Formats: sequence, C-alpha cells, structure tokens
Amino acid sequence: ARQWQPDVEWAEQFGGAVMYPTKETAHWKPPPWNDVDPPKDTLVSNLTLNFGPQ
Amino acid sequence: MPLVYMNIIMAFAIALAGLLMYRSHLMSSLLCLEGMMLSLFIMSTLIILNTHFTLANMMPIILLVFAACEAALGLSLLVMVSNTYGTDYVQNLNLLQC
Amino acid sequence: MLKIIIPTTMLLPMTWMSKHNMIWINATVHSLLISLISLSLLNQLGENSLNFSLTFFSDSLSAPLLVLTTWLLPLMLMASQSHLSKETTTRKKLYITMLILLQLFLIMTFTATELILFYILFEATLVPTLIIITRWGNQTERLNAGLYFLFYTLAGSLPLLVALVYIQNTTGSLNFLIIHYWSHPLSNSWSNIFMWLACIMAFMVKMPLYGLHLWLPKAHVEAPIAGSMVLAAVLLKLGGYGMMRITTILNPLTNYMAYPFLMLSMWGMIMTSSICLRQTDLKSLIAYSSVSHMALVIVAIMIQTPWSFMGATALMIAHGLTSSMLFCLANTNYERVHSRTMILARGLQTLLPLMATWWLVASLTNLALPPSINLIGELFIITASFSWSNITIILMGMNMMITALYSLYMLITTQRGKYTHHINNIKPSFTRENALMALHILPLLLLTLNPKMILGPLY
Amino acid sequence: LQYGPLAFVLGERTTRKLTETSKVITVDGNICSGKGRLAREIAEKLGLRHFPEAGIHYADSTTGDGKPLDVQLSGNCSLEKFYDDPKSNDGNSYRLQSWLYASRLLQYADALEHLLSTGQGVVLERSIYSDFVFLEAMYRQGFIRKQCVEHYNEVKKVTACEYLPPHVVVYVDVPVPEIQSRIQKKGNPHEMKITAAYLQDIENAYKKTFLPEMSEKCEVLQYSAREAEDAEKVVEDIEYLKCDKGPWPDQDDRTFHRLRMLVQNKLEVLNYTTIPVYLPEITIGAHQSDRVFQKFTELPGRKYSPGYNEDVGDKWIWLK
Amino acid sequence: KFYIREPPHGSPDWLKVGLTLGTSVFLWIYLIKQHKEDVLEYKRRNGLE
Amino acid sequence: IRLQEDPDPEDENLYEKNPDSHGYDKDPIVDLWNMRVVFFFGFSIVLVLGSTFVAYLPDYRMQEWARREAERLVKYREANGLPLMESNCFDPNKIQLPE
Amino acid sequence: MNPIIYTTLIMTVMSGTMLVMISSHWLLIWIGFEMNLLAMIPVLMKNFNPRATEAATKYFLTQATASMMLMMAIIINLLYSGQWTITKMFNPVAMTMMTMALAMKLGLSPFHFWVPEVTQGISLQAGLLLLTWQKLAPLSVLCQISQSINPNLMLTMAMLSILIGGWGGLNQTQLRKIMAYSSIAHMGWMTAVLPYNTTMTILNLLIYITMTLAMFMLLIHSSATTTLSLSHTWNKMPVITSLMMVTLLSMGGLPPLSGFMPKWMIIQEMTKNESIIMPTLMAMTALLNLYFYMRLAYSSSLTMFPSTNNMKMKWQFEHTKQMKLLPTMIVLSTLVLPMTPALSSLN
Amino acid sequence: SSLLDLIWLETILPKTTSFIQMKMSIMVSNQKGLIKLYFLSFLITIMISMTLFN
Ligand SMILES: CCCCCCCCCCCCCCCCCC(=O)OC[C@H](COP(=O)([O-])OCC[N+](C)(C)C)OC(=O)CCCCCCCCCCCCCCCCC
Ligand SMILES: CCCCCCCCCCCCCCCCC[C@@H](O)O[C@H](CO[C@H](O)CCCCCCCCCCCCCCC)COP(=O)(O)OCC[N+](C)(C)C
Ligand SMILES: CCCCCCCC/C=C/CCCCCCCC(=O)OC[C@H](COP(=O)(O)OCCN)OC(=O)CCCCCCC/C=C/CCCCCCCC
Ligand SMILES: Nc1ncnc2c1ncn2[C@@H]1O[C@H](COP(=O)(O)OP(=O)(O)O)[C@@H](O)[C@H]1O
Repeated sequence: ARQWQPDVEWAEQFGGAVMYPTKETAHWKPPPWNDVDPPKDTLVSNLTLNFGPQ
Repeated sequence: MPLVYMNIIMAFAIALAGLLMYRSHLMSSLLCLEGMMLSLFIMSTLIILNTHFTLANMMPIILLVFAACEAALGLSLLVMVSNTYGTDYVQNLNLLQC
Repeated sequence: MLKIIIPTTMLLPMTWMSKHNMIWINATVHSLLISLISLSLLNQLGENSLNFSLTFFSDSLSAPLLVLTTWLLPLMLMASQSHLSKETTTRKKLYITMLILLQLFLIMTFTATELILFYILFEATLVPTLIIITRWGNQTERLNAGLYFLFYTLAGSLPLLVALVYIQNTTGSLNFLIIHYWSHPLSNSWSNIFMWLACIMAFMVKMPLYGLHLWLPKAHVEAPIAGSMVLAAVLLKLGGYGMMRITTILNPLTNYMAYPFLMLSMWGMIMTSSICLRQTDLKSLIAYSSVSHMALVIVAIMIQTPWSFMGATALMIAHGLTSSMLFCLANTNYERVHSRTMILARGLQTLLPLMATWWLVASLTNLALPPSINLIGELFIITASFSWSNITIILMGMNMMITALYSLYMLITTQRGKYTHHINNIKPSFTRENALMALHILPLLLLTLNPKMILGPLY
Repeated sequence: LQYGPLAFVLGERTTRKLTETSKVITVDGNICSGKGRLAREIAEKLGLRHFPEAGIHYADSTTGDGKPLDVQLSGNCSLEKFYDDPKSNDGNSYRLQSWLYASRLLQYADALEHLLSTGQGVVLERSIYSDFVFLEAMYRQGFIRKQCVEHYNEVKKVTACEYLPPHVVVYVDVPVPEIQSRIQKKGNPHEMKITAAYLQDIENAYKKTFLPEMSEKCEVLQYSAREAEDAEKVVEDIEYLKCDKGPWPDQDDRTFHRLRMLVQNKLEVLNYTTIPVYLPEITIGAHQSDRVFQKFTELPGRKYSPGYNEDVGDKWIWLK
Repeated sequence: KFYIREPPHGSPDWLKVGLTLGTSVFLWIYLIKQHKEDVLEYKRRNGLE
Repeated sequence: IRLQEDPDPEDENLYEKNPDSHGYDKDPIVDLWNMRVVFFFGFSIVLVLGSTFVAYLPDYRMQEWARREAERLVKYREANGLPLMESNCFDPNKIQLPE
Repeated sequence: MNPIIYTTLIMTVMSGTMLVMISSHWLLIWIGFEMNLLAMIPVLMKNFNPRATEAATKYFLTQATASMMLMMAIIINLLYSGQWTITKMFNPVAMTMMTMALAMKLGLSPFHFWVPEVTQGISLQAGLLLLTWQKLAPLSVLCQISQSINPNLMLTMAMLSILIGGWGGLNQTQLRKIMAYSSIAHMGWMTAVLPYNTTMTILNLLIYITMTLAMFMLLIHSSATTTLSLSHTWNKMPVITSLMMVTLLSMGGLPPLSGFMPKWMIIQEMTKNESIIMPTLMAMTALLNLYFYMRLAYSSSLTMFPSTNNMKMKWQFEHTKQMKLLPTMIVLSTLVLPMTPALSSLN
Repeated sequence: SSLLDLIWLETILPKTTSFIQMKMSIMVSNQKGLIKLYFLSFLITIMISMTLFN
C-alpha cells in the first residue's frame, strides 16, 4: 500500500568490499572508517652489547 | 653512432629493467633508480662534449641536482615505510588494491 | 513554434511558485490552454510543410503528434494528482516539473528541422522518463526496468549519432529539407548497409521491434501511471516518426534490407498477441498489445508506400489514445485493490457500471471496430501489405482474430462474472476518474468523424 | 572573522591565549552521587565554566532555542523506559546508550572549543572516557548485545581517538548500599527499580578499567563521600597538582590549531557517529526517517539556516 | 530573540552588501560603455557612420 | 525485526470526510474548484471550441481548388479532343536523352 | 602540517605545472615535472597514515620511472637532432619513449593501476588536486608534441584506457576508486581525440575538470567515502544528493547535459578523419561508465536507504565550512550544451 | 511467453552482454595491488611498444 524502498538487505548488497564477490574478494575486507589502519606490533629488537669485561 | 653510446644506452636499459623487476627491498629499487640517472648524465655529457655545445654543459649539473632531489624523496618515503612496517619490503605496500 | 514552446517554459515557474494546494489546478488549466493553442497547427498545407524558422517546422505528420502530447499532459496531471496525495509539496512540484520537461522535449523533438537536433532532443526525453520511473514507481523492479529501458535505447541510438555525423560530413547538411531535395540513391555496399542498419536499428529499438522489446513490458509495468501513459502514447511514436523522416535517404536499399525486419514484425505481432492471450498481469497485457500495434506500424513503414504511411500515422494516433485510456483504467482498478493481478478483482461490471462502460468502449476501440481511426489505420496498413504480397493478408487476419480474442478476454475477466467476495474496498468511481475516461475517449470519436487530420502528409 | 588558516597565519595562537589555568577537569562517580555538587563547587571556586552531565536533549540546548525538542525528534529513547523494561525488544537500551555517547562527545567538543578559544578551564560532570562504564554494566546484565558493544567500541575508537584527555579526573567513590539508600531517599520510582548488580557493575567498571586507564595518562584524584562534601580541600588538592605527564605539554601551536578546527565543526565532530552498521537497535527505516525528517524541518526555526528563518523573526533576508 | 546562540548571519554584512552592489553596478556600467565603444569602432572601421 | 520502521498505513477514503467528493483533493472547496475548472476548460473550451475550429478550418489543403482546376482542365481537354490525362509529366523536347 | 607550508607546497605544484606549460626547453619541461612531483608528494602525505604513505610511495615510484623515461627520450632526440626546443621530435624511438612516459604520467592503460590505488589511498582534496592538475600538465605536453605522436600506439592506449576504466568502475564500490576509473576512461577519450584535434582534447579536458571538481566538492560536502556512507546523505541534506544525481547523469554523457558535448564533438571530429569503428566502439563502451554512475545514483538519490539514530543530531547541526564556486561548477557541468560553439574561442 | 520472451530473448542480448561485462570487470579489478606485479606488466608493455609498433 506504499512505495517500496531499499531495506537492510539492499544496503548489505551494496555495502561489501567490492561488487560481484569472488573467493579472493570475499577474503578481502572493507577499509577502516577513518582510513587509519591499526598499528602493527612490530618488535623494536634493540641491539644487545657486552660492554666488558675485556 | 659509435659503440660507446651503444654501451651507455644498454646500461640505461639494464637499469630500467632492474627497477621494473622488484625482488624484496625498496632500497635496491632506489639504487636502480639512481643508476638510470647516472647513465642519463653520462650519455648527455658524452653527447654535449662531442658536439661542443658550450652552453649545454650546465644541463648535466641540473640533472644531478634533480636526481639527488628524487633520491632524497625516495629515502624519506623509505624511512616512513620502514617505521610503519619494520622492514622496507615492498610486499607490505599492499593495503591499497587496484 | 515559440508560441507553444515558451508557455511550457512559463508553466515551470508557475508550478514552482504556485501555492501548495493549487499546483494541480494551475497546471491542469494552463496545460489545457496550451493544448487549445497548439490545436492551430492542424491547419496544414497541401504542397509543403509549415517552416516557421531555421530551427522549427511543422508538417502534417508532426501536427497530430504535437496535439496529442499537449492533450495528454493534463490527463497525466489528473492521474498523478490521484496517486500522489501523500507526497510533500516539493516532490509534487518536482513530479510536475518532470512532466513539463518531458512535454517540452517532445514538442521540440517533433518540431526539430535538423536530424542532429532531433537526435539530441529525442535522447533528452530519456532523463525525465528515467527519473519518473525509478523514483515514483511502486515496485522493487522499477530500478531494473529503468536500466533495461535506458540501455536498450542508448545501445540503439549511439550508432545513430555516428551515422548522423558521418552523413553530415559526407553531404554537408543534416537539414531535413536539404536531405530530401538533395537525396541521392544509396548504392548496394557494405558501408551503406551498415549506415542503414545504424539508423533503422536505433528507431526499431525505439519502436520497439520484436526481439528488442523486453524493456517495454519492464518499463510500462513498473512505471507510475503518468509514466505508463506517456511511454505508450508518445514515446513509442518517436521511432515511427524517425523512421518516416529518416527513410528519405535510405532508398533503394530499403527494398532489400527490410525483409528481416518485416518478418520479425509480422511474426512477433502474432507472437505478442498470443502472449496477450495468456497474461496473468493486466499492465503486461496492455504492454504486449502496444508491442503488437507498433509491430504493425513497423510493417507499414518498412513496406513504405503512400497508403501505408497514412495508415501508419492513423494507427499511431489511435493506439496512443487507446493505450493511454487502457492504462488509466488499469490504474484505477489497481488503486482499488492494490494489486495488478487480472483475476483478483472481478464482477466490476456489477460493482461499477459506468467504469464498465468505459472498459467496453476502450476494448472496442482496441480491436479494430469500424469506423474508428484504429480500424482506419489498420485497414490501410493491411491493404498496403496486401499490395506488397498476398500472404500478409493471412498474417494480418490471424493477428486481428487474436486481437479481438484477447481484448474481449480482458473485458470479460475484469468486468463479467461474479465479484470477489472478500474485496470490500471498491468505492464508487470518482468524478475525476470518469472525466479522465471521457477526455480519453471523446477525441477518438471526433477524430473518427474527421479522419483526414491524422492521415499524414501523404493524404 | 571565524577562526581558520588565515587567522592562524595572522597570529592567533592557542599557547599565547592559555593562562596556565586552562585545565579540563572531569568529575565522575556512580549513580546518585555528590559528583554534581563537587563539580559545581570546583567550577565556582576555580573560576572554571561548568558543563553539567550530557543527558538527552543537550544538543537541543546547544542549538536553535534552548528549549529541548520532542523525544521523537531528539534521541528517540527514554531513560524511564530503560529503567522500567531494560530488556525491551525495540533496542531502547542501546539507542539510549549510543545517543548519550554522541551527546557526551558533542559536549566534550564544545568544552574543548571553549577552552581553546577563551583560555578558561572547563569542569565536566562526565566525559567521553567514562561513558563506557554504563555500556559494560548493560552488557554484563544482559540488557544489550555483543554486536551493540562492538559497534560502540568502533564508534568510540574512531571518534575519541582525536581529542585530548582531561587534565584532572576526580572520582567520588561511594559504596553500593549507600547508593541504594540515596536512591530510596530520592523517591524517583524509575531509578528505584534499579537492581543491585547494575549499580555494582558500574562500580567495577570504574575501579578496574577507567581509573587504571586514566592514571597512566595523568593524575587521578579519588575521594569518598565525606571528602567530596568538603570542596575546599578538593580545590586545594587540584591547585597543587603541578605534575602534568599528559599530551598537553607536548601540544604545539599547529596541533592546537588542528584541534580547534576539528572541535569548532560539529558535523566533523559527529562524522563517525552515523556509520553504516545496520544494527536492529539503531537502524531506522526509510519511511520513518523521511517522516521524522519532515517533522524536524517543519519545526519553527529549523527549515532554513539560523539567519534565514522568517517565522521566528528574522529580517533583511533579501540582503543577507 | 529566538536562538540561544547568536547566529553567524544574524545581521547583514553591510560591507559585503556594499561591495557586491558596487561591483554589479560597476560591471554593468563598464559593459555598457564597452559595447558603445565597440559599436563606434566597428562603424568607424567599416565606414558606416 | 531489523529496523525501526513505520507500519504500512491504512488506505484513506475521500468519501469518509467529504461524502460529495470529486476525488481531486482533500479540501472540499479546492476539490470542487478543481472539478469545476477541469470540466469547464477541458470539456467546454477544448472539446467544443477546438472541434468546431477543426471543423471550420480553412481549406488550405486545396481540395476544393484542386477539384475546380480538374473540372476546368477536363472541360478544356474534352472540348478540343485532347486526352484528358497527358501521357508525360514533362516535355520530351526539354528532356535530352543520352546517346 | 603548517598552513603556510601547505599553501607554499600547493603554489610550488602550480609553479611546476606553469613552468611545464610555458617552457620552450625540454630541460625546463623536465624541471617542471620534477618540481611538480617533489611538491606533490607531501600534499598526498598530508594526513599521515599507512594508506597515505603507501599511496605516496606508489605515486612517487611511478612518476620517477616516467620522468626517467622522459629524460631518456629527450637525450635520444638530442643525439639525433641536436635540438632542445619542444617541437615535432626527430626520432621515432625518442617519440615512443616520450609517449610511453607521458602515458604513464597520465595513468593511461596499461599504466593505470596506480591511479585507483593512489586515489583510494589519499583523501578527497588530495584526489581532486591529483586528478585535475596531474592530468592538466602531461596533456599540455602531448598537445604540444601531437604532430609526431604515433596514431596506432596512441589510439591503442586510449581504447585500453576506456575499456579498463569502464570495467574497473563497474566492479568498484568505493567512491574514490570509482572516480579514479572515471578519470581513466575520460583520459582515454581525450588521448583518443588528441592526434586529430588538440582543441577537442582541451574542450574535453575542461569539461572533465569541471565535472570532477563538482563531484569531488559534493563528496567533500557529504563527507562520504563509500557507497553506504553516501546512502545516508538524503536524510541530512537531500539537495546535495539531487545535485550529485544530475552531475552523475551528466558524467555519463546523457543529453542535453554538458557531458554529452565532449563525446559529441570528439565523435564528429574523428568521423571527419574517415574513422568510424573507433568512434563507434568508444561510444558503446561508455555505457559501462553510465551503468556504474546510475548504480551510484540509485543508492544516493533515486531511492531512500535506511538511516541511523544520531542523524537527528546531525539534522540539528549545520554545515559550517563553505566550498566557494561549487554552484558554478554544478551549473557549468550540467547546463552548457547550448553554448557549444565557444570551442572556436577555445581554439 | 516462457521459452522465447522470458528465456531466450533474455539470454541473447541483455543477459549474455551483462555476464560478459561482469566477468571482464572482475578480471580487471581482481588485482592484489602489488607494485612488483604491475611494474613487471609495465616492463612487458614497454617491450611490446618498442618491438611491435614501428
Ligand atoms: C457577437 C457576440 C458573439 C458571442 C461572444 C461571446 C463572448 C463572451 C465574453 C465573456 C467571456 C468571459 C465570461 C464567461 C466565462 C465563463 C463563465 C461561465 O460560463 O460560468 C458558468 C459555469 C457554471 O457556474 P456555476 O455552476 O458555478 O453557477 C451556477 C449558479 N449558482 C451560483 C446558483 C450555483 O461556471 C463554472 O462552471 C466555473 C468554472 C470555472 C470558470 C473559470 C473562468 C475563468 C475566466 C474565463 C477564462 C476563459 C478562457 C477561455 C479560453 C481562451 C479563449 C478561447
Ligand atoms: C447520450 C446519447 C448519445 C448519442 C446522441 C448524442 C446527441 C446526438 C449527436 C449525433 C451525432 C451523430 C454524428 C453526426 C455528426 C454531425 C456533425 C458532423 O457531421 O460534422 C463533422 C465535423 O467534423 C469535425 O471536424 C470533427 C471535430 C474533430 C475534433 C478533433 C479533436 C478536437 C481537439 C481535442 C484534443 C485531443 C487531440 C487528440 C489527438 C489529435 C463533419 O465534418 P465536415 O463535413 O467537414 O463539416 C462541415 C463544415 N464545413 C463544410 C465548413 C467543413
Ligand atoms: C495560452 C493562454 C491563452 C489566453 C488565456 C486567457 C485566459 C486566462 C486564464 C485565467 C485562469 C482562470 C483562473 C484559473 C482558476 C482559478 C481557481 C480558483 O478560482 O481558486 C479557487 C477559489 C479561491 O481558492 P479557495 O477555493 O477559496 O481555497 C481556499 C484555501 N483555504 O475559490 C473561491 O473561493 C473563489 C470563489 C469566487 C471566485 C469566482 C471566480 C470565477 C472565475 C472568473 C474569474 C476570472 C475573471 C475573468 C478574466 C478574463 C480574462 C480574459
Ligand atoms: N551512558 C548512560 N547510560 C545509561 N544511563 C545513563 C548514562 N549516563 C547517565 N545515565 C543515567 O542518568 C542519570 C543521571 O543521574 P545523576 O546525575 O548521576 O544523579 P546524581 O546527580 O544524583 O548523581 C542516572 O540515573 C543514570 O542512570
């Protein structure tokens, strides 16, 4: 009795990583909202030295 | 055309092929990029000296200046990438997808 | 033509500056006034066309189509005001603006004196139509329908643009008078074959030709009432008008390249009538009837005789009026029960008598009942096709039989029988709906009284 | 003129404007504590501007006229309904929590803008960084869902990762039995229906997560009810907090310029509060959205820009 | 007084209004003078008047 | 449920509030005047006046003129023994055929 | 980044482009390109994040390789002619090197991947500046050296650009990637018409720049970087969505909008040179661009997607910052078809 | 209605063309964003341009 409008299913169709998903593209993820990726836990690996005894 | 120009152009071609074929390091590709401009400098000065283009002798100096400007830019990008990922590997520059 | 073009461009500010409760009244009154003004173009000459200026001209073929457009606008306004009561004032004004823009583009299309300007305008008619369909359609399929319509038309029309610019480069002008007085025979070659294909295929897609028609059921079924009215009445006639205008320079190659299109049109006319026999949707039934009638028009244009052009013009006008009326009737019944299934609502003859009378008259005009202009055009086309060959009579007779069968089947299913027991929201027919039907039907009978006004330049 | 890059190059500098007392102080506590009185007294004695708790209709108070709008047009949530029927099937609990988080984010942006453009300190009755305790209490009581918690975490990350932490965090610690006694004495039935575990979960979140988290950023003051009732000692303790190990000493004129540009743009502040995550609690259908937006535009002073509303008494529109 | 906070465009920016109106008037006057001079120069060059 | 969506409203009947409604608008006065303007302009003005205008349009197609010209030509040709219809549209003297 | 530093970097980018467009010496043209790249990199890396850093790195590598190839072409042309003035190059090998270097700078296929990658990496303002200016300069050089361009290579690269842009934009859902593929397709059109009428190339460049500026300003106004983010704009300011829908219709080439004029004039000019298959294929391939424009238009304007609850507060607040010339860009990108014969003035 | 109008006339023009466009779009956009890969592609393109075009 009223004009049809898009719903959550339509929005989820239009809101994937890419249109027409494949295996690799389904393995893909959408980018972060503020384009800032979470920092990686890179280990500093400071040099270790033996100052002495000789 | 003498064979010296042949060797210089071959050197430029080798340096260009080296840049277009990465292995692991962004630093090695920067080194290949610096070699291309070295070959360009040598070719340009060999052409200019042979033909006695007196006013053209200042062109290779400007070429070197902008070569090392590009080198500085590449080193800055490399240090930022290294700080981000822990290694200068080009495999980590894959967040953006074509 | 400015005395008709400018009043529409003034209708736009009137719509956007009127009060919220007076938009429909103002638009309807001034659309009727513009139609009355545009009735003057029917005074045509017997030797040449009416050349107003270097840009716009009118002919015995352009005049009836312009009058039909100007008369059709207020009917679309009435139907839209029926089904758009709950919309906001801004969106009502936007809808009226879309209708006004479509009418303006159609007027400029039918009056354009140059092929490239005609192309630009008849392509410009897509944007308001696409917006109307994909924005104010009711079902989920309006998006797919709009995509199909747009891409069919554009895939047809882009090679037409290439052909037009190539013709301009080769000959020096795309002005219709120049290309008619300076026309030269088209030699039998692959290049000329593909130029012919480009032009004719663009207009066949616009017609639509059988095998290129799916966009028509998709768009007509899923468009709002005004969109459905304008799609069948006028927008389908752009292809026929273009083919009548463009075939001046395509001879004598048309005598040999018309066979596939003639076979497609005849057999697809039969096929679409048979489809109408077994349709579970009323709008789809009307759309396929439109397909059959336009296939008959295609046959007439392709056989290309002075007797076929007159019948083609008469059939175009009559089909426009009849299809608009049928779409309006279907829309009224849809507004009653909120569903397009044909067998859902029955007994409407005993629930709504005068609406049943309107249904009967519309169905009688849909089939070729003499002396209606539908019959005049169909009979002229049938006679011209008989002169072309003597089995076209077999095909036309089969088509006429199936046409009567499906028209009366629609009438009996919708009106006769016993009413549905559980449907109890069928209120008495509105004065607005009855006036809409009367304004649809009376001009048809008046044109039956005076038939030479819609027989084209060949009369 | 309005603050911008041209003003920055002209010479308006946040560090120049600061007067060594421009401090952000947030008073926190459990439900029905004396934190409001403590914040009022601290703001009055230290001369700082007081921002009460960012409840519903705070955005109504800061825009248009001060009068709050209808609940249907602002928030679409009820604290009374949350108290009466916490486990509603219409998502009222998480709608209320997300709206309150957005309100707190807006209030923090306003307070930062005031501090940066005036130099005066601000005393908030609650902040962004203490809002999650209610979310944790709601989740551990089963009032909301894990998807709601995840959406809240995403929004909180992408929004609050951009603003500076408060200078001073003053927490008033009150045991749960005293909280319930104060609630009983207050007499409001809706909060009288609050269970004991829900009050306990807020305290657990405050003590185990919020206080340890904010202690690393800067110094945190913890007071009991008796200590908080005497605000003179609280103000004296605040005045002698010379230590500052937060990012405020590290901030520069360019960073302050970026922060001021961000906080003065409210649409840029609330940019990520509406991200396309279609939770049933917060998602609103097309028809309801259109009808509510039409009503909001039909409101008296909302159809056009603030300077261009004729019906509220704006003149010279044709030359504006 | 309807808004709790003073709107940015509560009062007309009279400097901007004056600049806009003056610029419009100056441009129209310059265009009229330019058209007059162009017509006169065309007449002079083609020997009409 | 997955949204906060309004329920589909019941269909509205114009006859409920206005028993004598023409179906144009909710407001009775605007509805009546819309009906009046539509009926008057459309039916009376357009139908009657345009139809009589088309009926009395001047003979610019030269049907009557062509009939009179044909009558004169038939009279002249039959009064002098000439054929009623010429065998050539143009003059073979003025047409120069190639050799 | 300091505002003075940002504005001086922008002015340095523009200075490099102007040096390229006014220089008559190949060395000075190369200097202009180098200065443009050097000042452009920090503009891309203004908003620091891993994505911005990666986009800047890829763009720098591509532009450095292209500049090296361009300098090699200059040196080779000098060897066989002893000339530095920018005219018809005197060596076919030098011309091929120069054409490939300039195509790589412009992002023409098969040198296109960096365009969507960098555009998705960088912000909206950075993408706007990138597309507009970095297409403005190399096309100026190509127009200068058009008379010696190899038609076969140029048309092959143009057709590849059109096809690849259409397909990529068809697949993508991110607005910046869609804009990048649209840029690729329009670059294909312009470079296809280049070896016949540089005036038509400039006309298409102007129309494309206007439409891209309007679209990017609208995206900045809506603060949307994805399709779903754009799907909420109708509930906050439906005017922006309607204007963007009209602009999208224009970008697809639908008459009577401004976007039809470049395609129309290019088809006419290319047909004048007895070429029909290429204009027909180019016209037919643009339907992919129109399809994904229409798909974007369905989500944003012609339909109403679900909204959220904080959109009420977004309603309560107002857009403070103004992007001047946006109405002018919207008008000029939709309603300048009747003013077509001004291309003679452009000539 | 079914076999011709709803099945085969749909299969020939609109469905086959759309399927081809979708497949080609997936093929073009299915890139992992590896500079090594598309720079090797650049090298192949440069060699092809140098040799094939004369
Ligand atoms: C030598 C002379 C030859 C004849 C010349 C004739 C010249 C006539 C000049 C005067 C014409 C204008 C006055 C009459 C207008 C019609 C009024 C009427 O009949 O109302 C009765 C009818 C019936 O009236 P009613 O039903 O409301 O009233 C019945 C009586 N009571 C009050 C008791 C209920 O009016 C209507 O139905 C009103 C409908 C709307 C009318 C809007 C009119 C607008 C103004 C006129 C515009 C005309 C444009 C025509 C098109 C352009 C030109 C071709
Ligand atoms: C309830 C009971 C119903 C039945 C009874 C009703 C009342 C009795 C009516 C009986 C009518 C029976 C038919 C008799 C008609 C007599 C009048 C008719 O013969 O005149 C025609 C008049 O024809 C008209 O031209 C028909 C008008 C056509 C109007 C077309 C539509 C008008 C505009 C509508 C806009 C819609 C546009 C639609 C697309 C174009 C003949 O034309 P013509 O012999 O030469 O006129 C002679 C005058 N001359 C010599 C100067 C020429
Ligand atoms: C192409 C053009 C060719 C030339 C055309 C020339 C003719 C020009 C046509 C003029 C248009 C005629 C007016 C159009 C209809 C106006 C509709 C109208 O009257 O409005 C209704 C109107 C007012 O609105 P409300 O219904 O009250 O709504 C209240 C909401 N709270 O209703 C009323 O109450 C009015 C009742 C008394 C008014 C009677 C008017 C009768 C009509 C004749 C007036 C026109 C004068 C004649 C001028 C002739 C000029 C040639
Ligand atoms: N984020 C939130 N989620 C749910 N409820 C909240 C939130 N923030 C505040 N409230 C409610 O608002 C009310 C504010 O009361 P409060 O001002 O703390 O009382 P008092 O001033 O006596 O301390 C509390 O009952 C609390 O439950």
